[PDB]
Amino acid sequence: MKELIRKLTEAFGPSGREEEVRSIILEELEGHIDGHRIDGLGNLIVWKGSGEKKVILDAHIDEIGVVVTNVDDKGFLTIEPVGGVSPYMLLGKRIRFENGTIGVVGMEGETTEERQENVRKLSFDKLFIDIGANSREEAQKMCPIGSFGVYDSGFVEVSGKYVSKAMDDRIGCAVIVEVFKRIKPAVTLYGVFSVQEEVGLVGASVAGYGVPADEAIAIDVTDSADTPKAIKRHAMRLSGGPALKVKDRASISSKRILENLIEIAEKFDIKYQMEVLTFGGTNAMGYQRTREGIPSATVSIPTRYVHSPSEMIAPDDVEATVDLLIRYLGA
Amino acid sequence: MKELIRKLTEAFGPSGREEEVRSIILEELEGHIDGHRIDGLGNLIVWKGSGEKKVILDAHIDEIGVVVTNVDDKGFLTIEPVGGVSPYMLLGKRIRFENGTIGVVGMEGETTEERQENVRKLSFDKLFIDIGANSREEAQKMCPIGSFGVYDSGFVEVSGKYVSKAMDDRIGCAVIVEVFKRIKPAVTLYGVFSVQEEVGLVGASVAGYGVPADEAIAIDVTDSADTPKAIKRHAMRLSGGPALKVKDRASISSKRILENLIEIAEKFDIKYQMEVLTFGGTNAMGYQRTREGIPSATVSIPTRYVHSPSEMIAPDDVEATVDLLIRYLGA
Amino acid sequence: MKELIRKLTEAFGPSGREEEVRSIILEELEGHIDGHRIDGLGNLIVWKGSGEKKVILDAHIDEIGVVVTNVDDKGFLTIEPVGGVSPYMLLGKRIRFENGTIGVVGMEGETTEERQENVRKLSFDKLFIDIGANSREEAQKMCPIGSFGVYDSGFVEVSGKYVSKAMDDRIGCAVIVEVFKRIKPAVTLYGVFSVQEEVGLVGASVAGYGVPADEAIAIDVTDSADTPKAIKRHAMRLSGGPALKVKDRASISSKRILENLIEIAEKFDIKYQMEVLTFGGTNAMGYQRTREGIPSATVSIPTRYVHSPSEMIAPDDVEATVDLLIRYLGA
Ligand SMILES: [Co+2]
Ligand SMILES: [Co+2]
Ligand SMILES: [Co+2]
Ligand SMILES: [O-]
Ligand SMILES: [Zn+2]
Ligand SMILES: [Zn+2]
Ligand SMILES: [Zn+2]
Repeated sequence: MKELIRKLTEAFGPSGREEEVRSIILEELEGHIDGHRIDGLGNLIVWKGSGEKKVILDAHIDEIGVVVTNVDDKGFLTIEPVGGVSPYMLLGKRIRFENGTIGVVGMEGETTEERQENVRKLSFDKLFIDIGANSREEAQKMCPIGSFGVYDSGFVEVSGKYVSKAMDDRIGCAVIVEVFKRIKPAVTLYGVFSVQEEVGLVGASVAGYGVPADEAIAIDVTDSADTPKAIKRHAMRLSGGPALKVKDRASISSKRILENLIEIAEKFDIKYQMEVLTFGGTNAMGYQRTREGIPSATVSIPTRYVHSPSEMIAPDDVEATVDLLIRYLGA
Repeated sequence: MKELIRKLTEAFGPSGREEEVRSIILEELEGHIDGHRIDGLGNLIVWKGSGEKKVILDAHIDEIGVVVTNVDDKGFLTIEPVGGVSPYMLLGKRIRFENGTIGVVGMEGETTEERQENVRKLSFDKLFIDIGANSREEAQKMCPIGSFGVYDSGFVEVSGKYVSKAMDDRIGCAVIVEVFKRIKPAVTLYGVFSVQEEVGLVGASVAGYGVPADEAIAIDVTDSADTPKAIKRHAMRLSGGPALKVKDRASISSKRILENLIEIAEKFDIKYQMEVLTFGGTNAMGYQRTREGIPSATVSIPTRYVHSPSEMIAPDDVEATVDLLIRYLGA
Repeated sequence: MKELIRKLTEAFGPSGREEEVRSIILEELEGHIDGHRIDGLGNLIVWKGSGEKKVILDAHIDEIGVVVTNVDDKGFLTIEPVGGVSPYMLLGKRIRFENGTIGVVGMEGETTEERQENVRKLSFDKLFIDIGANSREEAQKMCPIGSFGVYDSGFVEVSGKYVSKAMDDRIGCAVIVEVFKRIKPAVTLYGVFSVQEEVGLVGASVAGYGVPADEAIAIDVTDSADTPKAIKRHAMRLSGGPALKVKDRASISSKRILENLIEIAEKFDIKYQMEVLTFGGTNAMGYQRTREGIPSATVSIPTRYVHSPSEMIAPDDVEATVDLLIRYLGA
């Protein structure tokens, strides 16, 4: 699963421009699905099996990123975040744009005091991107207004942990791909690789409309609060297993689905942990609100450094999540 | 109505765990409804009558509460709010958990100065719950992560006012139950006792999907701004009658429905008042946004001390609201 | 001892209005004392035994509470604390008055911003009580200026701990009652159930005047600093035994009395702990200052959440305190 995670996390797919990730997922799934379709927003919907119970597994294919909002007379670019990227994570960083351009992020400040003030209350209004242009006309040919970019950052193994950009949520995508590669479903299994989660759960608010699901399980990251002075009210930690989300700020998981998964994990000796997240949301909200309501839950991968260019997971948690879903859904 | 209000407000039903309330409502409605169903999120839908016009009356069955998010080595619990609970309403209060456990809420602060600082900017990060455990393992067996709780508070009559927890929205549940118990409907009357209003209108955003309603009327509490130095821009007061909601922050009521109700009130000499609420929302928003749009309004019970353990209503307003709905919807 | 603690902690007795508590104590002591008197301030003084050494055991019968200071045109009350009640412990709470009236505590604030300002610097000037009255005349008939109240809160066992209002100092009263029920005194034992400790040690500043005591031991609560981020400079804890008070802000205990009790505890294998308290005072100061000076000490019950409606003690500490006093004073 290491090379699948490397390929998915390094692929380009900020919210709204997820094509490249979608096509990689399809190539990994061919031979392991019975059919697929792509809807009008770009959600990829795959299926395997013909059981009477119908289940969605959802992971989002978009990552946070930036979009160019303006260009000045010297060729520098101004940007707007795409999803929840902190300007502090961009200082001194490089951005890779959809067309392959690399840009360097710099900060304004006409005096040393101004620079101190700006970093104290950093905002995207004080950042700019340098793509090497020498004029506005040159920059507009290179990377015009509306161009999307992501962190220029890739995958590395760090003493047994995996680190990359976009673990949120290419790690959930990898989980679902591996489930389809291995499972003999007892259900009709739908895999939804949904768009634009980071800008408001857009894809998953419609992807279930045309899927006759009885249940929906979102796979996403959660806060691994096991670093120095981490968030004290979060219990989730690396190597504690899949985290069964009781609640975050966007949904309360179905009690029945959580109980089913707890029963599966205890029966098959899969380590797991319970999750309450005090901020944030996942695509389970979109399925709950679809049509007459699809009962939904989230199973989370504990992740350190979420929304940074160096998100970190423990591979044993990812393998245990795959095992849990196969045991819950497979024949 | 008094014993119905006592039973409903004292029942256990924080958002996501409303089963106890749903079951009491079904028992009270036996002999007064033509049929019912429970959907996949837990919304209870009941119906009576067969008229051409189809009307939903909605009340939410959830109350605000707390959920356990972590446990420390000495057996103390940390919590997260479920809905809009202020940490100031929890200090020195007791919490009743689903499994019957009682816990005492305490506040951190290693010096007298830290305690003063903490109460000035109180947050859930500075609260803990003591359930009498002496270790992490004892507490995990007693009240683990993901356990839900509500105020340990019950019903009392205060010189002719009624005071309890969860008037929001067990008083609206009581209104609708009493309408079904009394009414000979001229409409097809659907009663929706919906889940998870306090965590984002979840239940009512789907309960209408499978109900062919021409109108929906939510019954919920509103701010009785008749206490000392109450919110000056709110006009609503106890004993002013049902409050007809023109607007709050989640919906504008249908003008036609409001006009219909005003006509009924004037024809039958029912006291009523108009409402504009400068914060907050109700399930009318969910029905308005269902399918091609269900025209919706809210009729509110004036309530003092909303989201405290001592919410207060005037029984005459409750009786007038029942009268208004029976006159509007009955033969 | 459980039912005695339940009855004493639930009884009504704010400072100045302790009659009901005094009457319960006198009834419990019937058959176990040789005589008693009630002095002009209301202190109850009892005695048993005939030995040469005369020892006072003191506990105060008052608890903190509130008193009505004014009534407005709409029947709402304003209050003043009786003793050290924090306004933060009153928000959303109910008050039980001497005549049985229940009132609900609310807070002023004409805008959402004013409400936020008010809770950041809460004072009794921003609180009011609602007793259900609709006019000043009605409220003055129900609960006029000068009416006293206490928390509407009662006793509950929480996994082997006892929780109630007024552990301070009904637990000390229970200790001394149980000593008198069991002891065969080697001293002449005087029991003083003093009034008005919480408003300045008033009762115990005079109850010793007419008692020819050689020693005085006050029994009162102290801070059990074993909760999350408790007061770091307090060592006392639940289940560490009676706490022998070296000093607090009102007195330094007699070194000879503390040494006597330590010798007893070691001889009879009774668990105990030493106390230094960085704020607060007890009735030991009143006996120390009586006439030519009565050597005095305090033995404290570790208590969590002091001056809240949910004070918490460990029953084993209370039993050990009774044992200690019987071994020290009895045949
Ligand atoms: Co994200
Ligand atoms: Co509410
Ligand atoms: Co005190
Ligand atoms: O996310
Ligand atoms: Zn995500
Ligand atoms: Zn409500
Ligand atoms: Zn005391």
